[PDB]
Amino acid sequence: LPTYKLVVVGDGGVGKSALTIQFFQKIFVPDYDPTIEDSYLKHTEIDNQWAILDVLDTFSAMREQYMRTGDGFLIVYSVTDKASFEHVDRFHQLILRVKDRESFPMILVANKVDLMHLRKVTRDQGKEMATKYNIPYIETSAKDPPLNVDKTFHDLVRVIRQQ
Ligand SMILES: Nc1nc2c(ncn2[C@@H]2O[C@H](COP(=O)(O)OP(=O)(O)NP(=O)(O)O)[C@@H](O)[C@H]2O)c(=O)[nH]1
Ligand SMILES: [Mg+2]
Repeated sequence: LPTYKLVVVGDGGVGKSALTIQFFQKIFVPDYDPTIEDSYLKHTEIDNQWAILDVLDTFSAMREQYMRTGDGFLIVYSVTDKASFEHVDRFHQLILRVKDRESFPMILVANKVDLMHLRKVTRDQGKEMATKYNIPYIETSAKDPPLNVDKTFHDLVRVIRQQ
């Protein structure tokens, strides 16, 4: 029974926590930022193959353990936060250095696309960035009813399996 350690990274406020709690617990709780580090563990079936998903919602010995051991990374920015998108490169570079690899399983996640009037990063900008890194691109909303939240996590597992 394979365990996949997934790591969610990105700037403050982009929705790492909201995405994770939506995926594991199927709720959206506005302006909830966890008091303590919460680990996430669940059995789920992806393309008929069962897996344990072990997720870190990112000093911390825990963080750096997951950065080192992680099987795949979600790199999240918010479409309403241009800086968060500009900072994606820091996260991409950080991950490749820690894994000492030229590529590693990862998905670029453009979150908060429900806030349409506030969108500062276009679909095509996002897609062009993902292309530059040769990684998948997906748009999400953690807000109910959620968009692409299961697909995002399941797709990362698919990337890991198909490497
Ligand atoms: N409308 C909308 N709000 C969202 C979405 N995702 C997160 N939010 C909201 O944005 C705020 C910040 O989200 P949060 O999940 O805590 O972000 P974070 O990346 O975990 N922040 P941190 O790095 O500081 O832990 C919260 O108020 C949350 O409800 C989304 O898809 N749509
Ligand atoms: Mg958080």
